Amino acid sequence: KQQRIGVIGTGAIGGFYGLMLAHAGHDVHFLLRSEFEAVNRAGLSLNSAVHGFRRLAPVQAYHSAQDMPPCDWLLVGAKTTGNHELAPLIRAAAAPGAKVLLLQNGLGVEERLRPLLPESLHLLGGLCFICVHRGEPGVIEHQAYGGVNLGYHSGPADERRRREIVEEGAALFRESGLESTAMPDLEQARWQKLVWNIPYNGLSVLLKSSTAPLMANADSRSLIEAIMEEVIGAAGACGFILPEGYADQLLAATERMPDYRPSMYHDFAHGRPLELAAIYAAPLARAAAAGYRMPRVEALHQALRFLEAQP
Amino acid sequence: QRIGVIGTGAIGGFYGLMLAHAGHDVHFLLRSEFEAVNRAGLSLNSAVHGFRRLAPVQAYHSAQDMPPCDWLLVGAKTTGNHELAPLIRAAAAPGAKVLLLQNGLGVEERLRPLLPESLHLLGGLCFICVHRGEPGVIEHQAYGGVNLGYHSGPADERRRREIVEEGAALFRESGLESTAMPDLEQARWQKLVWNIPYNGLSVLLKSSTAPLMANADSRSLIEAIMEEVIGAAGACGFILPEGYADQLLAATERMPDYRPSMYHDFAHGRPLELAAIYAAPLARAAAAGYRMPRVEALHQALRFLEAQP
Repeated sequence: KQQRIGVIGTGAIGGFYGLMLAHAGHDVHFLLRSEFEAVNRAGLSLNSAVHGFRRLAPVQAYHSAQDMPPCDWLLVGAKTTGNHELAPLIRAAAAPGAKVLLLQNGLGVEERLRPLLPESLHLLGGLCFICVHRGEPGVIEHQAYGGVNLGYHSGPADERRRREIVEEGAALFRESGLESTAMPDLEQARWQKLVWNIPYNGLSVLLKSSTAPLMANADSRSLIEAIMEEVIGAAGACGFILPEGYADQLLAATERMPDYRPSMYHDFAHGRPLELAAIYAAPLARAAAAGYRMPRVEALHQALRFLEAQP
Repeated sequence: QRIGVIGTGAIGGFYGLMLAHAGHDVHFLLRSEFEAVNRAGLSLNSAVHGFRRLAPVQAYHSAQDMPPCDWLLVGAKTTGNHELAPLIRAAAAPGAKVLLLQNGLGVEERLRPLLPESLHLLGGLCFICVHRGEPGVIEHQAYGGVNLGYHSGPADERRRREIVEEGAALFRESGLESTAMPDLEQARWQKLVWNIPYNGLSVLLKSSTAPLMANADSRSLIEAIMEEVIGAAGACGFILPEGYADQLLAATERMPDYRPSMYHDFAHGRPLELAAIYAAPLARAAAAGYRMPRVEALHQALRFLEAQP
């Protein structure tokens, strides 16, 4: 054990990164909200096209955060919908001055969790470009990618120490065989990830499709691109100019990608609440504050809200 | 005068029967359910006008068999208008009036090169909830009014107002609300404010009018789409009535749960009327330098859904 790592919320994201870190020799402890008794006896298994089959058995699984030991890094892989009840779990599992890394999508996530996080804890964001989902209980299906873009949000660190901490988190993933990048601007990096999540998550639910049919059809492809330009323009209006041709890079990488159902697709099929607040409502309100309209995203958001309310 | 119904669908059947029930001489052309009508007749189940039956009914299997008609009502889906052109020509009398009881934009101009220039081409915008039930049975749930406008033909401006008013009198004397519109293109834009949101969202959200109006998010979406259509119409010079969006929303609130034309078409595998209802007003708005992002996105999603198995 070089670093003790706690995983708050052990879904596909939390289980994957926690297992990859554990396979690198770190002491990883998994907090299970919904899957404890299954995962505890079965273990954690990884079906990965990138890294091959991996397994962690037995798992250091816990059903209550108080049972967990003080960890140096807390990785939150849970959905942003349960972030309001996250603070007592993090505080219960955190070693003094622990680093909290939200492996979560959307916008404004860290800012909404900080009020109830002790000032002595560092708060970081991690934007995961990864194709992963839950198969059988305790089994993790990894189809592609896995890179993590880390950014610092808040905490007791000065500017030099902030860069060192982000670099430290990136080294954890890199030594685990995962690509990872220290980002200089977490909020800019969150806008960059929205360019993929906003069209693909919502259209996969709305059109009940996956990435390959969405990219194959010419009309859905133009719709994705127009939505991407809305997010790019909303980011620009709020002060963040994204890389040139960023939409083309996302479109090109998604074509090469295997057929993938986004996490929101799985959420809707399993009846789980969709991450509309972080992925849609928050960027819509930020753009509205800057006087920038996102008509397709706003309509896509209204449709998803309708679909979630329908029987 | 003599009235022919080219394609006795839900629209043509309803308006043909109402005209015939008022004493007019109506001649129905049946293309795919001639067998059932030519015995039992045509029956109407109307929550407004009640139960009416036409028996016997002047039914024809071929447009060649029909007598020359002075009025030709066309109520079929716009996708088959090209195939319908020989039918209209065969049943048309000299100087006949062709009334396209069809939705969308640019419908008459796309049919005009296939019709003789001696014929008058009119548009009829039907604010009506109607669908085919049993063979020979027309189910009418609400409304039924027709707004008539002149498109093309040999008539001068004075003769154009007389012909539109003559057609409006046909329907009004049959017990239907009907208005003569001075601008057919403006009249088509105002009907698009309903068809564009309700027809597409009913397919996209797999919903009908009542659940779309009961949910606040779908209602906000419909209103935003309506404002895009109102803005695109104004960008092309046509000022729509004040509070027109709230007007349509109010009439949709009162009417019973309705599955639009496009919903039934998508469910039964029929090709959707995307060209006339979405592609044409989008291209017309683009030429006027006005964007309709929600309508464009809606059109793209519908085309995707149509291409899916």
